[PDB]
Amino acid sequence: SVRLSGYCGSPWRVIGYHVVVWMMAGIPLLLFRWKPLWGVRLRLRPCNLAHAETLVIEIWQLFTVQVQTEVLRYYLFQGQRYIWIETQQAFYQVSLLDHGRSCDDVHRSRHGLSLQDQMVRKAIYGPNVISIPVKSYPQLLVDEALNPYYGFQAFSIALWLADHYYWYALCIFLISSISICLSLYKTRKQSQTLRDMVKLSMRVCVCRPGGEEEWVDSSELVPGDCLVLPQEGGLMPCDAALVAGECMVNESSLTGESIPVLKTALPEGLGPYCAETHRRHTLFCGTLILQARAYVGPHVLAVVTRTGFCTAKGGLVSSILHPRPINFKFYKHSMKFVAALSVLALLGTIYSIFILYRNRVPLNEIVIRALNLVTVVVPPALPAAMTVCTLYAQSRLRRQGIFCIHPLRINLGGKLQLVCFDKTGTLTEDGLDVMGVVPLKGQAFLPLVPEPRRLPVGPLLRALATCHALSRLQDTPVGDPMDLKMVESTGWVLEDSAFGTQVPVPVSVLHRFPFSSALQRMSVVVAWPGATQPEAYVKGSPELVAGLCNPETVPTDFAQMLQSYTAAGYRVVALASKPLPTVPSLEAAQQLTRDTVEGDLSLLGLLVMRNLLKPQTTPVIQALRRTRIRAVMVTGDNLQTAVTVARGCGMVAPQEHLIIVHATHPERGQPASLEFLPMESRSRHLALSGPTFGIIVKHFPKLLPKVLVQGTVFARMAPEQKTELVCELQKLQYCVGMCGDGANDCGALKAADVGISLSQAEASVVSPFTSSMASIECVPMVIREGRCSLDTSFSVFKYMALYSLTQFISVLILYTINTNLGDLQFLAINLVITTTVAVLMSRTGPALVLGRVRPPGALLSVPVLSSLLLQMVLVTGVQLGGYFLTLAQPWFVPLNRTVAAPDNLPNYENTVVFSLSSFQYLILAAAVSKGAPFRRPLYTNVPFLVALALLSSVLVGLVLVPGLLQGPLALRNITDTGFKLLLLGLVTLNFVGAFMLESVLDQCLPACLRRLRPKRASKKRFKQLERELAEQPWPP
Ligand SMILES: CC(C)CCC[C@@H](C)[C@H]1CC[C@H]2[C@@H]3CC=C4C[C@@H](OC(=O)CCC(=O)O)CC[C@]4(C)[C@H]3CC[C@]12C
Ligand code: ALF
Repeated sequence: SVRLSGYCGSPWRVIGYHVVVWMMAGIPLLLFRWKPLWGVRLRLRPCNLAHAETLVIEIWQLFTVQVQTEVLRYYLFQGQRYIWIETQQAFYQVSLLDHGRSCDDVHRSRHGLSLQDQMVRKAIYGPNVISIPVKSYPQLLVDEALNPYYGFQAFSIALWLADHYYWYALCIFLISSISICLSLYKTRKQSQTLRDMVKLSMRVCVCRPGGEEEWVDSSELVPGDCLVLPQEGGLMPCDAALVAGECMVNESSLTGESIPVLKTALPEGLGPYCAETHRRHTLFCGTLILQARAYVGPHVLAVVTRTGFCTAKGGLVSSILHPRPINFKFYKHSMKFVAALSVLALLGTIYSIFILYRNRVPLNEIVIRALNLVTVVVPPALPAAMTVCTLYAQSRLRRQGIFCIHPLRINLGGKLQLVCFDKTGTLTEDGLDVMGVVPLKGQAFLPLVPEPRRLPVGPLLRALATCHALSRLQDTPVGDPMDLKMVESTGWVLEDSAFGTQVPVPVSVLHRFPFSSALQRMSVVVAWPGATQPEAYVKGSPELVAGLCNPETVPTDFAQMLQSYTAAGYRVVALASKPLPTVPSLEAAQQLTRDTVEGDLSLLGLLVMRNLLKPQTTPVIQALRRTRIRAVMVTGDNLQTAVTVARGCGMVAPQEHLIIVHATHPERGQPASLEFLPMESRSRHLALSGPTFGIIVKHFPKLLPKVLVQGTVFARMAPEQKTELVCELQKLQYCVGMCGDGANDCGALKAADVGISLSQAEASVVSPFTSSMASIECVPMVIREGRCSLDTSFSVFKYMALYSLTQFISVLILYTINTNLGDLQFLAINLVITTTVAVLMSRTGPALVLGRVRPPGALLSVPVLSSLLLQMVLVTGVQLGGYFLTLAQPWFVPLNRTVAAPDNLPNYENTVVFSLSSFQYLILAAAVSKGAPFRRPLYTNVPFLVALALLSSVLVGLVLVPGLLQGPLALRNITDTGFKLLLLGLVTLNFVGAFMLESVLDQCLPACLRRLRPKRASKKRFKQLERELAEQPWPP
């Protein structure tokens, strides 16, 4: 639901709010950006909605929009207009102003729209542009640099500069600048992609009232305006309803289907016009009209219906710009994790205050010594690391051909638990391939002929090459893909309609009755030179055609062969012929009725057509089902063809039962009945239909979960029932992700948590993901990279936690002995080592196989916290060992406690602690990068391995080479070399210890975790249903 609230303006309250927020503190601003309702309530006085100058749109989410005027007083929410309807005293969207007008009104608006009315409709409906907002670089900076994170970073910069650590402040400024430039680049790239995608502006002629055709801009169209389409065609500027002629629209930009479409005129009547009912008569926005022709009148007319964000492209782009929140939260208990790690920072700050009180430090300096130690545990390179993870994920995906528009969907692509599929184009080849035609020799069937070219010239070959409705569109046949394929198999070329022999007289079409879905058959009138009389060829459903055929012509084995072909996934169409005593001429042929031609036929043969399975589909389905990711087929084809594809493409192993569930329609006096009829060739599937699924949704919402938990084949599903089913599967807490390609799928590719549009261009609005390949090989390529990304994010968070705690423990061990870490040593640690490593750690790709082990989803998980705590105990052990070992050395002399750093610094203690700590960082960085089973191993991204090698070598130089950078960094020059080798031995001990500890945890700890307290039950609803079914199977 939503809610509105008016806030009539007043300047005194506004200026009071501004001065209070600016003078008081940033904390009120922080709680405001966390609780904006209180902030907006304090800013301005509530008022009646008819007096508003500011709204509060709610979805509960909070948005603030401004009511503006031009009386017309309107506001734009998410780009959709809403206007002030005076009579109803409410804000009604503009998509609902004229919504509900009849086709007769659309036809009446054919004469156009007068300029005096066009100005009114342009005031109401606004400009006909999908205006992606343009934000200047200052606006972007105010967007990102006002984050409380960067506010705290600037506070820390000032805090350090007030301590004369200039180089560390420069370091923090440079890292925050890099983070801001990265965020700005990401945002600008997304906005540039969208603004490039939806940029169209042209000049289109407009039908003025009275017939004075006027040319105007494409940004000055209004619903109700009449638009004349160029005879040669062109890009379409706005949705429209055809009111004359036919069109050839290439709707790939809107629905991802590149095949030309026939768009006929609008059928008259008093039925209110619908964008879905009359979807054959509507020309959408952004679709490239190939060629349009006018049958009556000199020009083809379209009456605009939707302009701007109201259109189909406008709606999809409003969805892309303002995506709905993601339901599955990737980092669960992340706040509790950072709290369980901030308790450590608080304990350390207590120790700091205590030991600096004990060290007789000035209180004004104790406050700084504590605030610095607090700001150490806030890593300046956290946003940089996160956005670099997302950028690397996007780039790895784009490098294969998968084009993710907004990168936050990859993490969802990682934890997929269900994957739906189309069938035609996704699993099986897009176009039907004919297996051949079986001819008749008297009253018996002849062996199947794979090549119709080898058929001798006769009624069968002529029917194959002529009985169709193909038309040449720009020197290219267009029409039904089935008919086009059955034509190209014969080798004949279209030249009324005449056809030339492949290698044998041309064949002419005297008359043709168009195919009808209700009649499920079609007939034509065919004549050729040298023929005594024209012949009629009929193609349609074989059982219906055979009825019209002569009983003595139909073989007695017709039914058995038909059953054997149809149940095998083939699509068989019957071809029949009959002589016509009509004189060969176009005049008499045009008078033939369809009823006369259809009757009294002679069966020529059966044309068998197969839809082959792509070679890349079976391995993908097997590698999705051996990783326990359910695979479902949501198709709109037959149920037997779907079942045969699914059983062939690995969705149903030969030993898994598939129980076709059938729901009989509830007649008068009886309810709906579920009857289960199985099939003869996890452990049980169900193959619903479209009507059966609708019946089970309506009547039996109790037996619906046990149908969506084990149902595999969903055939005869209407384009809206695919979305129905995807939503119903999400209601069982599946992370379903659909992978379809055509125009039927684009309804569900939005509802699915990860939609992949199989065959696309560089990008499109149809679905979050796309792809530039034809096979479903891109579903594993998305799941693998989603797992790699969802694991890289955990690795980077863990490294930032470990690297902050290590630096904080180091600074504490130094504060205890009354030293600090210096000025250039902080710069080294937080820029050269840690930022480099954190931004190169995310570069290593995904694994090359899909594993049965799903990545974690919790940051507070006891593996993660046990790892952090054990790594930190080991690091603190190594640093305290180094310190307590530099004491026992003979050449040791303690520092001057009478002064604090950087005065007493350099000294031996700071030298030892920094030397160990700078290695601690690289060791934890290589210890948290775990390749198996999600990522490719560490050495397989040469930037990271070379970074680790160069930094380890440089630090070993610092430890071993005298005078090497020991002046700028202020490291005391240790003369002894045996103690240097002892420090390196302690470093290597920590290296081995960290790697061994991580291996021991990752291997053994899960077993003890299972044994100590096994999971009693799973929160997933589908998991509870799966257990309930394994205990007792539902369909008996
Ligand atoms: C002073 C020194 C020692 C600090 C080192 C910092 C660099 C190692 C970091 C800072 C930001 C990082 C960059 C941040 C983000 C990107 C992601 C990536 O960009 C793309 O994905 C290409 C986009 C496209 O072509 O579509 C390439 C690496 C790069 C520039 C990173 C490379 C390493 C950079 C330059
Ligand atoms: F086979 Al489809 F939508 F392409 F069901």
